[PDB]
Amino acid sequence: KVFGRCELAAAMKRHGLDNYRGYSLGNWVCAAKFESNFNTQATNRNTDGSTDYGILQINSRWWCNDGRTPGSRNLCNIPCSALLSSDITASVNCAKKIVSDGNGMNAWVAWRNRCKGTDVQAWIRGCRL
Repeated sequence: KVFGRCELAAAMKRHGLDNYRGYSLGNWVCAAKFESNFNTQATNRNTDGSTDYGILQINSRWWCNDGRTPGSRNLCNIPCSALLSSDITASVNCAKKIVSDGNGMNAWVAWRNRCKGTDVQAWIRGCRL
């Protein structure tokens, strides 16, 4: 599924991400934009043998089981395939754990490079939330 911008913002707000750990909704929409371009099916294989899955590009070394990543630890207790769903619930629930893991949103490389320190409120422009 490819979400519209405001569509995703409303879904993220429904799932409690607005101001979660002090990160405004715009931060989360910006992260998704540059991690996956709002595509739930996005996947990216890393050189280290892990893969990043779904709308928030969650990594298979630590967070989900894809059964092909050496030394993996499945800390969200889900198959990585669950992160490729149309429903963002599993991704959001796992993202709440990640953002609490001692690095804030710096866990998402694209957020750090393209969102951090910017006017992220622009990402919810036009949205009726």
